[PDB]
Amino acid sequence: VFDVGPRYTNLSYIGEGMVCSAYDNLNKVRVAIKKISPFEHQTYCQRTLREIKILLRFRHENIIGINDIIRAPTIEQMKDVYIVQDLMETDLYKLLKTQHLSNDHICYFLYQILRGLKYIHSANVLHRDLKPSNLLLNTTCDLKICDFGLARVADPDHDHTGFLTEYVATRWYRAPEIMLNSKGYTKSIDIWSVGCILAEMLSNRPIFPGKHYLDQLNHILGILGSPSQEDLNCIINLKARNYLLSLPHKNKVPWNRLFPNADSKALDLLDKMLTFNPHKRIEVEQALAHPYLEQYYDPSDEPIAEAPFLPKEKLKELIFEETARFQPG
Ligand SMILES: Cc1cccc(Nc2nc(Nc3ccc(CC(=O)O)cc3)ncc2C(N)=O)c1
Repeated sequence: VFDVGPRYTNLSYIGEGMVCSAYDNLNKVRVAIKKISPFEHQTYCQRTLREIKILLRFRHENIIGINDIIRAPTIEQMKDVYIVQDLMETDLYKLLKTQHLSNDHICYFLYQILRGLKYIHSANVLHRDLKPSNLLLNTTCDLKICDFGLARVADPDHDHTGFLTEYVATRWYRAPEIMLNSKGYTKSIDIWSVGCILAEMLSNRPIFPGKHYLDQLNHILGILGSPSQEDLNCIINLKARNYLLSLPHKNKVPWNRLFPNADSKALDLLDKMLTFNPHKRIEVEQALAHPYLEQYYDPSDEPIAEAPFLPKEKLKELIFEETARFQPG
């Protein structure tokens, strides 16, 4: 049951709440709708409150926006919530598992990813779950970052934690520091993902397909090779450092080897993005200004945010209030 009033008609399943494609009789165009009703499960409401707030605040060409939201007129009657967004032709995930991207395509995709990330980060926000399935693409290959479900506000000061700390974000694109002593409250956590995403656009397959928590880590050290003495020193947590030391030595696999068909500049940037020590990992602005993206880099055309961005009763009430602007009057 997809009850989205009269304005939106001609429904049809799209993916998995439930996402469908409807025609906007008011905009003479088609759009996508996402049905959400996790209210029962508190462990699924704050994620809806976060994204809505972050997505309405954000305004960027490379970031998906909310064109409209649907819900009951009263908090009592409000059950399901319908978020409406622009309908894209596909995503990086489906494209990677069927198409071969040319160097020019990779360059453009990388640029659009970083351009929007720059805005996200400029608003002191971390995406934390960037990956192909979260990058929508239209027929002309324009890219848009989506799903700020796990996004948070940067909090570098309180990013340290013990060894083997549970993490939600997709395993394959998790930064090595996450399985060691990082809680994921630093902007470098997003650059690492963009990194993994680059490698994937090069060989059409995830770079570090870990099978489990540690498998992700041992899969990373496989290419980068054992972390240097300096990088380890940075790590203070005894449990974490001793694990890296217990591990056998691993040589570094040369990028020009994993992707001999890649572009040297791109590989040079891939190197900066996939750095074991987060503190030395390149920044988004430094990535946009990298020689690889030289034909696109334009700081004046790369907007930044204008300013830095619960019981089972408040979340519903809060979400209800955050969705009022889309109600008549
Ligand atoms: C499958 C799925 C899962 C989660 C969200 C969407 N939603 C969206 N889907 C599209 N087009 C879209 C339609 C189909 C696919 C996969 C395929 O090739 O069949 C990928 C993207 N465009 C925008 C959104 C959006 N704004 O949410 C689609």
